[PDB]
Amino acid sequence: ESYDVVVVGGGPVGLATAWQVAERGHRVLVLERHTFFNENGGTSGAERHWRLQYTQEDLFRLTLETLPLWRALESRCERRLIHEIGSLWFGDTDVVTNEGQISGTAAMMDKLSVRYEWLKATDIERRFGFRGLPRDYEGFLQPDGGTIDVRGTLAALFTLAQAAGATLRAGETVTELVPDADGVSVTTDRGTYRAGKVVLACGPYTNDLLEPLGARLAYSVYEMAIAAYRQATPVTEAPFWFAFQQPTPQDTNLFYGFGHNPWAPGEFVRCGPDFEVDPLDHPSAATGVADRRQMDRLSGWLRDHLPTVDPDPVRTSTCLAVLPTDPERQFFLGTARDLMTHGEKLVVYGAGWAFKFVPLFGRICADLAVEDSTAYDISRLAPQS
Ligand SMILES: *Cc1cc2c(cc1C)nc1c(=O)[nH]c(=O)nc-1n2C[C@H](O)[C@H](O)[C@H](O)COP(=O)(O)OP(=O)(O)OC[C@H]1O[C@@H](n2cnc3c(N)ncnc32)[C@H](O)[C@@H]1O
Ligand SMILES: O=C(O)c1ccccn1
Ligand code: NA
Repeated sequence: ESYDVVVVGGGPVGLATAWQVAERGHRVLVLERHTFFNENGGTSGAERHWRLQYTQEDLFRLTLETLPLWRALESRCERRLIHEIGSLWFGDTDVVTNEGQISGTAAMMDKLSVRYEWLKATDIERRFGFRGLPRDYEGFLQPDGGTIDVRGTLAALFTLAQAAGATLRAGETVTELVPDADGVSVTTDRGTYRAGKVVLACGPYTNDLLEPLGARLAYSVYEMAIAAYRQATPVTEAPFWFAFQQPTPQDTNLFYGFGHNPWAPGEFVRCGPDFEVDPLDHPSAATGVADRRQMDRLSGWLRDHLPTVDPDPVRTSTCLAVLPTDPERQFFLGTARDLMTHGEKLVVYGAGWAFKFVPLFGRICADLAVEDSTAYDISRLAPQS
């Protein structure tokens, strides 16, 4: 068979891309090795954080440009997907993390006229229920950030893509890509295809298809523990939070919580460590069982520092984080033009904290696949070998 665009991967980025390509009238196929809506990749769990604020100006401009794309998606599917519970960042204000740097981000919020409330340790403890914070911990609340309904977003994208004519095929694994001057040959475990262009939206598996073409992107894959905790004390404010700390010799020493869940039964909140440790050689090494040390660290930090939750988790899971190895890079998004001959026929989304960007990155991957250019400024994000 032949298509204008073949999308490898049916996670949120692949689905958003297919929606955008199909609604523009092009023939698109999505190939997903497992099932749509699976929780074995980078998109597990119910919640992700929406935030405006970024340490990097170009990415901050992109969140501001993505907000209307979320509102458009919400209107198309008749479901609110972002719930503005707040974005709370606190801790050591100078440490640089994969989340950003507090001090630099506050200066960027000042620059871009984005509102926030600055908080001292006593204010954080009083308002949000944290305890035992070091006296020099400080940060801010950005009240327009909040929580994204992951499963609602996926269902919306699936529905929109299919309604627009995309072919969504699960249980099929892409095993080889060979771009040439005339298009791209796609081989799977079930057959072969020709494509005008291919979009790689395959999460941690990107390098499997790039390495036979002589390319490899510099990302690391981490099997991160996520766990659900019962809210023990009712609270007035329950934002997303992220604790910025200096690393320890053993781990990155960062913790977060997705905050109040406005659509779910009960009163459970998800928290996790954000640890850049024990990168997987290959995603096939994932166990799908929350790492014991990560869980001891997470529950132990919550036990002391967020006693509004019961620190004995009611459920645990994993999620695969895919992050640039270079801390100066946040995302890989672009074509493979610089990576291989005929690489412009491969559009790649390759690493980062991207759920907040799903409507944007789908639109950009569609732009690159069908119009060979995008209006958005993503120069810095271009793929890195
Ligand atoms: C894991 C994680 C991520 C995360 C986060 C916290 C954790 C612990 N918090 C975030 C947040 O608060 N805000 C945010 O903006 N992002 C956050 N993230 C990141 C986000 O979850 C991921 O960036 C995003 O969900 C990734 O989506 P993407 O569509 O890129 O990737 P995926 O869900 O892994 O899907 C890829 C699919 O491809 C299929 N696959 C893989 N190989 C093949 C081949 N060869 N053939 C066919 N299909 C293939 C996979 O099965 C998968 O479904
Ligand atoms: O992008 C974010 O804001 C994010 C990423 C990882 C963990 C929590 N939040
Ligand atoms: Na509830």
